[PDB]
Amino acid sequence: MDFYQLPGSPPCRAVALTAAALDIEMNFKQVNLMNGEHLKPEFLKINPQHTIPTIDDNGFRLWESRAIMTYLADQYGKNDTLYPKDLKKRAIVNQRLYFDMSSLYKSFMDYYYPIIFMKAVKDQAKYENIGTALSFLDKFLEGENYVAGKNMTLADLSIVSTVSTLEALDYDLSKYKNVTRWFAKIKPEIPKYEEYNNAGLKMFKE
Amino acid sequence: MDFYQLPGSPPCRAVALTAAALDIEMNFKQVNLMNGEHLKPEFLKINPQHTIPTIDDNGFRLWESRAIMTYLADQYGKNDTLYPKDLKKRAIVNQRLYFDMSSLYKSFMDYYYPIIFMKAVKDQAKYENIGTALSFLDKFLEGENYVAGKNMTLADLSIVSTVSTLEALDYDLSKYKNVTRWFAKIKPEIPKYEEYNNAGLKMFKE
Repeated sequence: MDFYQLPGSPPCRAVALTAAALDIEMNFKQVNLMNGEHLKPEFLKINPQHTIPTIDDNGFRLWESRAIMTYLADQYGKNDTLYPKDLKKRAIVNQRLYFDMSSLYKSFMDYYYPIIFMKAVKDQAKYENIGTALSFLDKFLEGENYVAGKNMTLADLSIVSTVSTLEALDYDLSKYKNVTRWFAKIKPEIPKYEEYNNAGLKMFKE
Repeated sequence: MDFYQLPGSPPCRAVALTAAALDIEMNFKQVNLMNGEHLKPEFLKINPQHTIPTIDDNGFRLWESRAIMTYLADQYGKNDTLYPKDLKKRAIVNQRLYFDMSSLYKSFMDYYYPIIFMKAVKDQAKYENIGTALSFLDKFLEGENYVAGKNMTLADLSIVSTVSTLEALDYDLSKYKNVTRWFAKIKPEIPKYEEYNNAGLKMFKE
């Protein structure tokens, strides 16, 4: 399996953490210079034509991180708990994955992408949208050990890829007491969290 | 099964079309006056506390239209084709569902919600985002009968709930030749399309 990725990208780290939690080896490919000038057409035809992350699983090309995550869980997961077969439990994981995309990651990108990439001036309205998303996450976690069920699921892995980036960027999570409790308890439970998520945060800590 | 819905809402119609395609009866509930003054607390406690659509399936509460759709397909679908069990085919349906949410429906709402609801002035930048999303959809449909596989799937039903709304609002689809071909061929194949989608477009045609 080839894994086209950027180490700092939260969705890439979400997929990397999923592969680690499933004990899946992937051949990591770095898509840094894929937009640089003078790359051969033969090299361009191998590049993912859509978004990063993309996997190539024996010819099966798949983009969209959360679709990759549920594909890996079912195709390669030994047990149930990361993406339960039970339809009600699975539905809640799916629900939380849509929330992760449309609220949490969206708010992260809306605020930090203009700043980090374009060196733009902070948008206070977009900044508050992070807190709005985090307030929803905090409510999901009230009285819960995990974000979408009684065990760690794919939704924990996808959400942690963004929440850990927020903390790496000095966003204070303390007032989201359930988010803080969950984030502290989840990191030691995530296989190879340091290798496949924390290490890729370095660009943000800088 | 109770179905908390608004007839004009594309995500509500996507769920309604899914239930029809699966031959699922639902008890439709209209959430019109749920924000009106002087509704009893006993009535408010039954109201969905999150977003519309919401189903209540024998006590199991589920919001997020695309999570509802995949839940209904697996829990109540007699056959495979609407949401194939095959993991690669299922992954592509899931991928297209995320696209539907994050590009197609997002672009529809960004442009039409301020206009329709707040009577706001048109945003030309947001208008062009619809064409951008439709251009991606048109590419997915190149050489294809359906948006996410060799048969009609949940992704066709979710996407048609927004594409049909665009046409009802006099958005011209002709230049998206694959979207136009797909839209024309899909409507006669969708069970009870008239009852559960076309009828709810009336507010937009007006």
